[PDB]
Amino acid sequence: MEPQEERETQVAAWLKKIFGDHPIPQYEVNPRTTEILHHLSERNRVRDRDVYLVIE
Amino acid sequence: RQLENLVQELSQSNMMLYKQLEMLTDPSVSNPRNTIDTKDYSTHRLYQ
Repeated sequence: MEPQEERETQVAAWLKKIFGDHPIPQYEVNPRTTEILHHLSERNRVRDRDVYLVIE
Repeated sequence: RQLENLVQELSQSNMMLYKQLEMLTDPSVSNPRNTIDTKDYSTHRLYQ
């Protein structure tokens, strides 16, 4: 069970991975916003790894 | 010298019959068919 601190840490690590040169707007610090994007990032890494495998 | 000529010819025959054996005994495929080969990385990506 990843706590909200580790959740927000992985969100912060994922923000610079996704945006990169794009600016990062600020989010309201609540468990809902932190919770929803975690599953999106978790499946995005999976599908991007799979598509890496398909491309190679 | 006359015997040495036939010695050279028979040695030539022996080497040209030596050179044919290794071509028919090459383990290119190295049950391998049942398992997934690590060289066949397409199947590995499929499993991953």
